[PDB]
Amino acid sequence: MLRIIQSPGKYIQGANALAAVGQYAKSLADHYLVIADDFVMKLAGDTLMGSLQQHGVKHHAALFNGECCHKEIDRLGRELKAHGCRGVIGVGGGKTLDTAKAIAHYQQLPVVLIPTIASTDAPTSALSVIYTEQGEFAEYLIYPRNPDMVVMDVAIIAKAPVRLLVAGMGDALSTYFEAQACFDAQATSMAGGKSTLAALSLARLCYDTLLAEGVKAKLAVEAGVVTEAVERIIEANTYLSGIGFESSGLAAAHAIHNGFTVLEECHHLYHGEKVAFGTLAQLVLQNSPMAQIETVLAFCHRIGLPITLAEMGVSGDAVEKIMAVAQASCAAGETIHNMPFKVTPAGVQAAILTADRLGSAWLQQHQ
Amino acid sequence: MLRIIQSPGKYIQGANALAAVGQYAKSLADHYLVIADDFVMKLAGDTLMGSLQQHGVKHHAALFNGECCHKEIDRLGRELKAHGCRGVIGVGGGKTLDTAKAIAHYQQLPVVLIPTIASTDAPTSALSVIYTEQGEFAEYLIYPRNPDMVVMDVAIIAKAPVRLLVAGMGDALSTYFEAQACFDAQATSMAGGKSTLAALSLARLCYDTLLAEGVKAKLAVEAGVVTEAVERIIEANTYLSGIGFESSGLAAAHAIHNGFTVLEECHHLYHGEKVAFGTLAQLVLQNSPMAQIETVLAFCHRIGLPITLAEMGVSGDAVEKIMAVAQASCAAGETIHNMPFKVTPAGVQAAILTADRLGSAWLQQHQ
Amino acid sequence: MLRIIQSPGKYIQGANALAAVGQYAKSLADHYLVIADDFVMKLAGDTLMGSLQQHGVKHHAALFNGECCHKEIDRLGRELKAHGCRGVIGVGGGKTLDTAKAIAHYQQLPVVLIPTIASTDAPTSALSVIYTEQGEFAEYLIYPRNPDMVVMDVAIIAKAPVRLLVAGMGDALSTYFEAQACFDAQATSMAGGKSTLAALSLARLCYDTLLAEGVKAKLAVEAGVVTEAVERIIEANTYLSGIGFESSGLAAAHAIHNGFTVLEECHHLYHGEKVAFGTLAQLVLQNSPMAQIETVLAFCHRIGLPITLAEMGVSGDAVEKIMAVAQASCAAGETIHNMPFKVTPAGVQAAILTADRLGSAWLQQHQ
Amino acid sequence: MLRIIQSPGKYIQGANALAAVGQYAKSLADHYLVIADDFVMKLAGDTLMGSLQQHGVKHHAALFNGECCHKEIDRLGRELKAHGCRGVIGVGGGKTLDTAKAIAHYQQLPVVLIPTIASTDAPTSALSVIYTEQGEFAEYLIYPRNPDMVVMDVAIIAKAPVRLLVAGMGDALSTYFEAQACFDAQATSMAGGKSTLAALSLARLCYDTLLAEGVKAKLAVEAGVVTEAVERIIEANTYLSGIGFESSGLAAAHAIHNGFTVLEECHHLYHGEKVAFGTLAQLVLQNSPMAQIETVLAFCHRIGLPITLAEMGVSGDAVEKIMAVAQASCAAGETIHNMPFKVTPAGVQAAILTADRLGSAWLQQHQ
Ligand code: NA
Ligand code: NA
Ligand code: NA
Ligand code: NA
Ligand SMILES: [Zn+2]
Ligand SMILES: [Zn+2]
Ligand SMILES: [Zn+2]
Ligand SMILES: [Zn+2]
Ligand SMILES: [Zn+2]
Ligand SMILES: [Zn+2]
Ligand SMILES: [Zn+2]
Ligand SMILES: [Zn+2]
Repeated sequence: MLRIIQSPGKYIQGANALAAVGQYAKSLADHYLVIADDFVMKLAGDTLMGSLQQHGVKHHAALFNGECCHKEIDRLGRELKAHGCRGVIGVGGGKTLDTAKAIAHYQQLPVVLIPTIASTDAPTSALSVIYTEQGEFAEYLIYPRNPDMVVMDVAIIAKAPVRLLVAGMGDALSTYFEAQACFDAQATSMAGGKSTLAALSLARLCYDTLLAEGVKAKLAVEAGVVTEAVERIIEANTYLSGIGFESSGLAAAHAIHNGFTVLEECHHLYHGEKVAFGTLAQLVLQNSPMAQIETVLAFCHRIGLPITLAEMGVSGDAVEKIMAVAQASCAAGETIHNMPFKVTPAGVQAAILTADRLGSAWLQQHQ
Repeated sequence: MLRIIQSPGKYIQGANALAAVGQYAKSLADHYLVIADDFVMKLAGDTLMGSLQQHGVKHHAALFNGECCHKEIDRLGRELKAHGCRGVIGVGGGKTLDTAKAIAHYQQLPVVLIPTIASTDAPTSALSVIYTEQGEFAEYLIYPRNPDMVVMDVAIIAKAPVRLLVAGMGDALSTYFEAQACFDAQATSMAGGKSTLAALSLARLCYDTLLAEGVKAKLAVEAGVVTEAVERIIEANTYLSGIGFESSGLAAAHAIHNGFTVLEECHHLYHGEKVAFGTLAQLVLQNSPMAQIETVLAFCHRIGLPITLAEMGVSGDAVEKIMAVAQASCAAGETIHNMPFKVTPAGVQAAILTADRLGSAWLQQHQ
Repeated sequence: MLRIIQSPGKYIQGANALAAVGQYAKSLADHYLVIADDFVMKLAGDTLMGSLQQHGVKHHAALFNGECCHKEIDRLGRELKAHGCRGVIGVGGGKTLDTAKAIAHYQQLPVVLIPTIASTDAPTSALSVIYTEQGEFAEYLIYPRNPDMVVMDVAIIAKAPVRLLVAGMGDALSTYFEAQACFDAQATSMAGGKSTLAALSLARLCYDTLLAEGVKAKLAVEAGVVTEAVERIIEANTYLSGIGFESSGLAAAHAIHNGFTVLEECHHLYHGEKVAFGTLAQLVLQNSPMAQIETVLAFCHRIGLPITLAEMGVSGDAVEKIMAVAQASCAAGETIHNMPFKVTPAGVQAAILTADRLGSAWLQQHQ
Repeated sequence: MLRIIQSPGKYIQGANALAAVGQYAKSLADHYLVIADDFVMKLAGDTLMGSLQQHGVKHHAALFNGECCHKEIDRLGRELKAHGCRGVIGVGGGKTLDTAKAIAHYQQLPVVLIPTIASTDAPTSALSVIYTEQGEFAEYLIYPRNPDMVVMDVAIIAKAPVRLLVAGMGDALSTYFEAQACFDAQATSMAGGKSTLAALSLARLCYDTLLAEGVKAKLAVEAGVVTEAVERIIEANTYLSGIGFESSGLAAAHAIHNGFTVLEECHHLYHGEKVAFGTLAQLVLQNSPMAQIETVLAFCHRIGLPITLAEMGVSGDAVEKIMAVAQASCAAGETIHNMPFKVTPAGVQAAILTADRLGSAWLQQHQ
């Protein structure tokens, strides 16, 4: 009944954006804790601190210990309080960013996120995904506000391994299908209402950008460079997908992703790789026409995303393992109930096992 | 001049429908003879009797001796009379179902049919096909009413061998072409009049569902599971095709099927396999454009239906054998005279021999 | 411990041999019952009776009623006794030939067999295979002597459908592998002893002739003509294979063939088609090297013999059905115990299921 | 200067061996601690305890907590002492087996290992591989004696996912090349001397069995069954490879495997998958001829082992990451110095980067 859209205050993207972070950060605060692991500090630290200094922004670097846990969060909280910082900057990968969101939340301060990879649509969202230590989906943890600012330095991203860009396209790939399923069901998004037209359209624009630009961008990043295609994909993997999923909705593909986290065989594939397959399984679950399945199979195969259980490490008589995936995907509270029809574990198992068969037949025709 | 459509009273389909048969059967009678062979009783007996018991429906199981013959029919009639049953349930394959229709006819009682395979469109019809003992088409035997109720448990069907689903798609495949040929000829259907718009449209919907869903359903059933595609094909093979053929019309493809029953080389292929080829031959007989022939050849090849005489077991100098097929297909009273043009044995022989050549050339291009 | 080889007295082959049958038949008797069904009498009757008349051989035609049953046998016995015939001629297919062997056995008279097809290696042997009426292997029935004379008219055979020649090559294909397995096991043949060197060498010569001549012969028979390649294959399918199997030995392939007779899905494929697949399964059972499996797969695929369960009509979850095949193939008294190692139902099931997989992978590479 | 070969006392293999474990275990002790995790107890527990009971062998089950750590080892030690057990049985995967070896070592008792998968050649060896918690190779830990007995139930193994059999073939694949390199260098094995002729020949027999039987076995295990090919591969992955590597020698491939453990991108691939690629890199390092590289590439591609960095999860500008792999592979004490020539990090980096290119070119020709 209410339609709600939420968003980070400002999203900034472009080549060498890191060198301009000080103008934008200054507008929120004149003193920041900078959370980054050591690899990221060596990569990005001199440019960032340089930018901050140049705009009269004070900064204390803090070494992040790799994991997003209450201990590290409480620790970084105390450190912040002791130097008197009035803002948090997170720089690097997902665990660094999720940690910076939490620090800023508990200290009630503004946060600037600087992803150094574009492999998931997490950065813009008022969200963190908690797993167990064994790698098994635990909970969506939801903040009451979005990050203030998200800064995407495309030059940095295009030097990161192409596999991480592909995984982000895999995560982005589900956005349209989950958003349109929710929209059809009149389901409530994580923003707390029905989807706006805006959030659905951004989600569709995500899918359409991936199809137009995904191969061109992959080729550029394999060469280590930024073209306009790369700029478009980075927007698609980050802003379009991030607003689409948070303000428009999650459904079967992410629930199926969560369900796959109960199998050890997958546990090291990247989130977006698994979500791509979960999207395929969603297509079978909702009975998408063959032309649309073909389009998705050709896209995933062309950029290197998995289209069979074997490419996810799963072989043999996986009947029981996929029934376990299916039960977990259908747990109370999971997003798969946002589909515009009733879903059961047996239906999910069917969709998975069948998607595997579709992708295996597609591989045999090679194209 | 009159348009007539007839139908079973109720058609019910879905996963685990067998477990709900008691509510629906109760509405017609509170006491049933259950006709099933031993394999089917072992497969389905506990679920069915369980359902019946749970709704206060009384039941006597009777072991079916495999064949639909007057002896078995008269026998099962006497047995029914002796326990006082007020309804018949047929469960299993075609011969079991055809037997239950006859028992219910002679005893004038309501009948519930529970097909455990979806390999022909017989179940809904007021009809049985009589062969000789040598396997040669004898007659259409026509009842004055349709079965009261037809129950399709999709979970059971999806565990049956994929070859039986394919054969049902083969039988369903002819439905549109025969119905539209009859419609064009203003021919009289087995329902006794000209076709309604309804029966023709269901027949077209049959063809269109096969093209959209046939491969997807085949893949799911190869995995042993039910998806929405499987639900659609089962409806297509059963209800759409059954109403289409009975109330819209048969024409060349089924007459050609009947004609093939004079050759020993074919006699063990499934009905729908032969009907698929008979459909191809119908396309040549009525001079369908090449694009439509291509579509059908690609469909049959993609799901595993025969497109040449050699795939039907026929080789060598089959000139004389196909002339025998052609004479038999053109016998007085056969459905091939429902074509909107004059058909002769020589024309039928021509269409068969030519269809074989089309399918052999298609195989050489592989696609 | 004893080595024994047995043989028909004389085997005669060549184009238009039917027209010379009188010289050879005269040497055994001057008066024959001629057993042939009506189709065969119309095809071959005038040439045969012509030949017999021309050499002063008396003859009474008797119409064979299609089946090899004690009734028909006892009947034809009485008829023979009443005209005073001193010899039997069988002309046509396997059931006609098996009937003539029995008539000659019970009446203790000489028999001339004239096969009009070369689709099995039965004709030369002191044997008949009894099935049930449901098509299920019953028993080997063994006579105490071989037919006196076997006459192969190659012109007649080359006008018969190519599929029957292929099926005979399929039956012949097993001969070497079964003979060499028996030889290795020191197993006793149906001739009652260990194999001679002669019977084993004929069996090997069978395999080697099929590989050299099989495609060339198939091409000629597709054109309806006799070349030297066709003459060689007919000898291979008839004399080489017949002596090889009777005097050298049967083993897994024929036991597996027998086991497949418990499935309805196969029951109409020709004997040699099934035996070809049973040969493949034997290769897996005895762990033949991949190069030898490849050779056989390429031969069967090149001439049109089945290399998968699906080409034998078997699909879906055939785990239980193949366990039934395997149990039946291992029954007490079956030939599979002639293998040079211990065989169990589980091993046979394994070999079958694995052979199917080999042949399916071969089909995917097309070659 | 001394040649030394060591071995488990007895290696036993075959279908349903688990049901015969009691006769063999009884010969070493009449009372065992049985170490198995819960999944394995549910799978194998009733058969094993059944066998033990039937031969008068006493047994206390102990639940293994998944990890091979001193804590779990010391714990299981105390438990053993308290019930008075005179032997240890390990049943399941590598961590369970490595734990049972340690328990038996510290308690100085006999040990029976029952692997339920054939994915590495660890079981027969007097060895455990210690990693860090971050998954990074730590040390070879060496016991002074081999396990007393190793029991391979082939029926159990053939029901395990095919991917685990493939990974064991990947581990086995390196055995010949590392053994022959050591032999050539006159390097000292983990058994403490120069290689015997016996250990080298078993290693070669390993390679030759993989090439003859690997595809056939893979096909059988995909069907869930045991053929002779599967029996041969299980021997190859377990006994042949285990003696080959321990008593003949490790060299570049396993050192390169260890070096890859410093990258997160690989950390979840199975040991044998990584070792297969490390074998390829060894081929380039020692300049194997192209025909031998082709043979290995075709084998790995045909069974599903990785032949490029991308199939190991590594993409982009991996120059620095592969230099890190190369440094770690060349650490003091690593097995790569067993090569018959001087190896440097730069040479290893070269071999890796070049192997990737070979495998990528091979993929482009598809074959
Ligand atoms: Na998404
Ligand atoms: Na129809
Ligand atoms: Na034979
Ligand atoms: Na090894
Ligand atoms: Zn500060
Ligand atoms: Zn995601
Ligand atoms: Zn009753
Ligand atoms: Zn039909
Ligand atoms: Zn006579
Ligand atoms: Zn035979
Ligand atoms: Zn104890
Ligand atoms: Zn290893």
